[PDB]
Amino acid sequence: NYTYDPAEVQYIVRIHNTNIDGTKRIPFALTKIRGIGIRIATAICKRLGIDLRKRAGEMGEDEMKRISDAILDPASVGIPESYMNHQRDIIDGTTSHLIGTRLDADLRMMIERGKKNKRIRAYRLDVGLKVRGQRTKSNGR
Amino acid sequence: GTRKDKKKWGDGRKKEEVRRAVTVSEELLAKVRKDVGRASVVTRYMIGSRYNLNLGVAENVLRHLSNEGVVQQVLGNRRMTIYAGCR
Amino acid sequence: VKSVTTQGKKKRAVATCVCTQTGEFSIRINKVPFKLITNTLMIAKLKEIICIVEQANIKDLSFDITCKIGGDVSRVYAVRMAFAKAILAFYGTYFDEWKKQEIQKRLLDFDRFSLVADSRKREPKKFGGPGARARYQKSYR
Amino acid sequence: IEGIYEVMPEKFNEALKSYLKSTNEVVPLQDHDIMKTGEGREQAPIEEDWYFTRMASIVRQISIKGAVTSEFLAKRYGSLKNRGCRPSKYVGAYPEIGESVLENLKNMGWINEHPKDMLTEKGKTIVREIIEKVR
Amino acid sequence: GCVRNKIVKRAARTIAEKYFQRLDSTFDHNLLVVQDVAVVQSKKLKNEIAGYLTSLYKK
Amino acid sequence: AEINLFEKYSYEEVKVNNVSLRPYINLSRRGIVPHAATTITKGTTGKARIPIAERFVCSLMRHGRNSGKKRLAINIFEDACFIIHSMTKKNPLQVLVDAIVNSGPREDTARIGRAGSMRRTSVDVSPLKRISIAISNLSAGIRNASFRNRITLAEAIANELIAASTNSQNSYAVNKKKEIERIAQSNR
Amino acid sequence: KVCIDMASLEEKQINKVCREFYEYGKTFIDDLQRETVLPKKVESITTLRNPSGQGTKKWSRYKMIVHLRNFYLEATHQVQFLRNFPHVEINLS
Amino acid sequence: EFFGEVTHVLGRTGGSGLLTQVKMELMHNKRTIQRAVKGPVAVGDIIEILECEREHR
RNA sequence: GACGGUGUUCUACGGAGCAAGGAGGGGAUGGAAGAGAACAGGUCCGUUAUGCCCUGAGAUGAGGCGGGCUGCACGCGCACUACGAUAGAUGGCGCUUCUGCCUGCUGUGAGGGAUGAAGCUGUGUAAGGGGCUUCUGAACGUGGAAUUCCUAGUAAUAGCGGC
Repeated sequence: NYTYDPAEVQYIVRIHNTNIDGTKRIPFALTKIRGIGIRIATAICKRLGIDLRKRAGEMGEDEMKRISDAILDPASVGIPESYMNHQRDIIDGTTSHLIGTRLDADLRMMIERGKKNKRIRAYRLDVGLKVRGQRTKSNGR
Repeated sequence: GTRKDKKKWGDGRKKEEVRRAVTVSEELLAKVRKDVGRASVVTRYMIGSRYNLNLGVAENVLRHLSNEGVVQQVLGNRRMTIYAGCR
Repeated sequence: VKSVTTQGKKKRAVATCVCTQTGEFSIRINKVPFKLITNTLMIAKLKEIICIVEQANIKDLSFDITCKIGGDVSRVYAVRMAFAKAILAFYGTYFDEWKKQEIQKRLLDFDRFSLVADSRKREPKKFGGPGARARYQKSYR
Repeated sequence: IEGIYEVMPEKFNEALKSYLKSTNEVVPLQDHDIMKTGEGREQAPIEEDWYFTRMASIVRQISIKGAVTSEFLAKRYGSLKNRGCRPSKYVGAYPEIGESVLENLKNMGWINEHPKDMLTEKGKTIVREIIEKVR
Repeated sequence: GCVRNKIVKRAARTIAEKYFQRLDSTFDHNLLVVQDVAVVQSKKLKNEIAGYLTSLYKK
Repeated sequence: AEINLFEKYSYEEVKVNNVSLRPYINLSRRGIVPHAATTITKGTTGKARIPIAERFVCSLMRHGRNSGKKRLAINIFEDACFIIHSMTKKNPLQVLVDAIVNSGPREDTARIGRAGSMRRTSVDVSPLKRISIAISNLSAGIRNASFRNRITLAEAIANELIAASTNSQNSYAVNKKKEIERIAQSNR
Repeated sequence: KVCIDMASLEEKQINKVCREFYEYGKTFIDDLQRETVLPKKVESITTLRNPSGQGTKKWSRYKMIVHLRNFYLEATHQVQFLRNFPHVEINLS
Repeated sequence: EFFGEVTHVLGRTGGSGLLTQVKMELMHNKRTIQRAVKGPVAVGDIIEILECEREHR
């Protein structure tokens, strides 16, 4: 193996406060973050220009500095608007892609804002009952 | 009137192995080349166990030292490939 | 022009073989020559008939076979029969017919159903169960 | 045409795939590096230049049948959809991929209009050059 | 389950007693006779009256 | 124009050394692939008209996620017979008949009495039963060795035949026969 | 160009009308005493036998089979003894 | 080991019709002998043995 | 016009096994059918079928509008999808055919796909019920005593029609 595969790799990588595994390929390794699947992680690693066939452990600070910024806003690298998990917000009106620690804070505010107005879907979703049309008499115990 | 024997008395995922190597250093690549040339049948599974490396990497080692080395492919499917050494 | 035609059927597949006489051997299943065929069952079932009736008895024939309906394994057993019962219908009219009577004996010791048709038929379904024999699960309490 | 059944269909696709890239006249979709090619899929095509191997797939069989519509193309490039706790079903490709290849060929002046024969002499003469090269 | 009922046995004894010297020991001959003598409709019934007769004859 | 079962292996010089199993192992119906739809194999005496290489292939399409995959079992047999040939240098069709012989028992144990006279007797086994038990132990050691391991099914077939045709103590088929025979002579 | 068409539900009384018209048209302007016999048509329905929800559940399928023959004999003003049959559904175009 | 060819099928007497009594005929030195087998045996068959000293009846 | 008819091995002359020849072989296959009795079996919610009782204008009759039959600590019966390399992903070949075949990636929780979020849409008087796109990603490591269906083009696998 002259040049097919590397000679030494880093076993740990730190992006966005999560320890990526450094022995996997690039598009798969980014899926440890919360907000990145395999269908948007492989789009970012294609507009940037990263080689799809390269372990994440073998990367300089130049690449990990670029794609760690592309993940903040993917609309600047050039992905369409219909790919982000939070479009057209109900409080200001701007599209975005919440990621990591800003996911669980977003729905937790929904449940609280909906109890002041005494909604019904925000009382069932708070004590863990099924909110879409399912029938709760034999399943879900 | 009570689920008392439908509960499963089992265990905790009987112990696992260590992760396999994904890097190939030169001195061991020259050890694979030591005795892989006087063999009748060499597969990517026989290699990835003696040296404990990921079976996707174990074949690139064979593809590489098949170009100039002693091995040579004698048949290949999508689910197997065999390399017969040229003694 | 010297020509014949035959028919083969296996389950609900049907094939036809037009056998002319040019001076070279050849096969063409569905307009594809007998070198680019990818069905490895179509090549192993159709070249053990060319070994049970020797090659020399057919040096200057060119068969054209067709098969447009049915499963996959069934389709082979229909091409395989229109091709075998055309080496005989040719030796009946334009060749030594005592040479048609012995290779017809050599094909029948190999298998009776490379000249005749399998009569096994699919069974209907009865209510109270998902097939012909099986029934739905009973419950005792 | 005739003689298109004599050549191995996997070498014909590679023989005018590399030929198409060397003309610089084809323009791919609005974006083809980001999309998956149908509704019953999960991930994007592993290759990088599927759009040229996919166009020469349509040009082989525009010359077998002689006329292709934008509903037979969707119906021919489908997949099996994984529906969860149900059994799976068959769905076709996106209707948008099939028509964008029927206009790249038109602007390059290959397919004329005809519902019973879609190829011009400049198309029949070009296809006949790839048959005789990969015997 | 190859037993012959009474209407098909009881008939073959009436035939073997009246037209007896018209019958010999092959199936294709005795079937030609029961088409001449008897008047039934089902082609399965003559086939069994004729097949029971050829066993009676060589007995 | 002779027929070799994959265009490489001949059916003569495949002599079955035994004398009681000889009229029951069918090396007579040749073919260049173990696939033959027929009707002459139905019946109380049609169990001896199945080719021997077809009895062993149809043992592998089991556990109904694999029901009716016979072409995929035929593909996996082309490759196992390549490893058996280039590794041991002998006929791969003749080392499968030596495994069936060295893996079928010759005596078992039955019950007679009723709950106070339950008595482990000893019986012998006719030939046709001695082959249904050999084929079923060879294939059940091949299915275990491949379930959750990284080994391929065609290499799990090769190791199991080159070890049963020599009585090597590494075979699941032969160790499982020697308990049957040892036990079946202690109840006597 | 005469064209007689037949159709009915029972067949033991459609063969009579296609044989009684065999001889009363033999010695006339037309000839070729024959009648084509098309393949029949079928309509099926499947239902439950039980008039409530008790017992074993048992099904039964009904059929409406329809035979039909054809006639083609060009003549000129040669009938009303065809309209005197109880079940066959005569048609004369 | 020894051998023998079945020449008479006495009957099927097992717990649930499993075994089948039979009358073998050893071949290295001719001797009729009774014996119980387990598989689907016919007449003319030749079975093996590994000791010929029991008759079972 | 296929009859255990012909040969063969046993028979109580009732018949049974195994062979050949044959498009078809042992009730030719699968269904449909099915005397006379019984049960206090089910149905008055199927019927302008029906005895008796009950109800009668703020009607136990006829319409119109909203709600419910879909509520959820828990016990049970039939099913669908899984626990992976005999595999998953992506492409090619077959077309008015098919539920298959070949295949660069994955060497193991890239197996599994419940639950919930944001945005787009169809039917209809009325829908967070029905579809689609990005994200979230459970339990599950082949299952205790018991127990169901099955003898050949069948069991089991993968599907398409109709009601």
